[PDB]
Amino acid sequence: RITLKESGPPLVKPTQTLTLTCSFSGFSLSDFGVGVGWIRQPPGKALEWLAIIYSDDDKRYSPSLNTRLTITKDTSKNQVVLVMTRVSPVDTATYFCAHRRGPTTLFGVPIARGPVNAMDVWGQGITVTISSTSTKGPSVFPLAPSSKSTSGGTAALGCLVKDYFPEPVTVSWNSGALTSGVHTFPAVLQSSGLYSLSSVVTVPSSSLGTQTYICNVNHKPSNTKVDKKVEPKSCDK
Amino acid sequence: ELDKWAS
Amino acid sequence: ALQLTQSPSSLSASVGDRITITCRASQGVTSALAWYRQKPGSPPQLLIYDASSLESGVPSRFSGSGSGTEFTLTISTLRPEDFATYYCQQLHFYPHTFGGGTRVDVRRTVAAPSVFIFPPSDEQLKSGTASVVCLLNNFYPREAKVQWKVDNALQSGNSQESVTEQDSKDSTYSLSSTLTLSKADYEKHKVYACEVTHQGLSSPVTKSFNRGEC
Repeated sequence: RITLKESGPPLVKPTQTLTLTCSFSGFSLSDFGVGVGWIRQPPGKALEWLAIIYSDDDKRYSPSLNTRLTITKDTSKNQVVLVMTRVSPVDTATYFCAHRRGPTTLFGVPIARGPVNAMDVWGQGITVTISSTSTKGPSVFPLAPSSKSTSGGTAALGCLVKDYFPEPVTVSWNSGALTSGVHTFPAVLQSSGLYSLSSVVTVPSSSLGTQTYICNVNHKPSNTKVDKKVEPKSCDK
Repeated sequence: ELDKWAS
Repeated sequence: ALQLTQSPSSLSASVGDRITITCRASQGVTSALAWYRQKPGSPPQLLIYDASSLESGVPSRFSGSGSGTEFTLTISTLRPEDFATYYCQQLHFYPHTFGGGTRVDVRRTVAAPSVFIFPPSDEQLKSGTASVVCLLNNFYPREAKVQWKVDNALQSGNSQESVTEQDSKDSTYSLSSTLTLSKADYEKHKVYACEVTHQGLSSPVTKSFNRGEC
């Protein structure tokens, strides 16, 4: 019966102030000992505790972020707000708010603290990106098959989708007719602040001479679409 | 520091 | 802050198997330890609270034990939905802290990766940059190491790696490593190589090309 939902901007620029709101139902922040905390999860990393606020207005912050974090509650609106100043790309991550139970009570009297040792309900989470990068469509380069990309009777080929912002980008092969042996890797953020990924596929080397291979790249954020034909370099065929 | 319910 | 070390960092298992994950704290946290399960694209879910208490609604196959500095989470009979990442959290000291996580994936026979290398396309070179790609295809376990060498010089800080999720068909993984250099730099060297290390390989494998040999 407890529900939490995070809201805020999906993209913020460095040095700006980020404001996240957790709206909940199923419990009151006026209930004895109850708490609401924030935890973040940067891309492909572990969970990181940020702060917590309790019904009695007591509050705690991760020491390393103490100066940039501020947490407040609004019992009347069933909301908890987390403010983070001077953000940087290091703060990019999915942010979660979560509920912490207060001690169990018997007719209003605290009897056991065991149930406080956990965050029992988490919200869906909100992904926040911090970047000053402007929207940009990608360039698509071929990863041509060759003797150095062929194992036995199997050949590997692909497309390099480089320098685009923001996420995401979709990739398919031969208008979707080719899916077997296809691997589209997660995008990586380059030092330039632009994203990049590659999509590869393994196919019979005996087909490189007759079968056509084309990767279809779509980047809606910039309304960019590209079809790139990939063939063996003249060094081979 | 000790948790709120630690003491 | 209090450090929590989970082990193993990665675990291979099959449905129906019994698995155990351990968490060790830098100092005593009494029984203030919780365990969570997290599936891709979703938030963490509470399994065990206060070291051994079973959260309501959680299947009896999950159990937790320990106190002080050593705790374990056990899943008596592994289920399909159990293939995910698990995390411990201590709430005895502020700031609360989490362990580094333990990923549990589908077990299968060891499979060495097929290593392929791709020199930059003339198209990209013309644009002004050069990207060299090293592909490690369909391997298992997930643990793999890739090193770039340009004319015997180890490259550091100019390559990025990406790994796919475990394939729902053959249970293998694939990885790409991309080395980016300027056009000017690329044309100043001859041999480009990526050395790969994997459990399925009896020794480090090297894949390379010589742009100086035409």
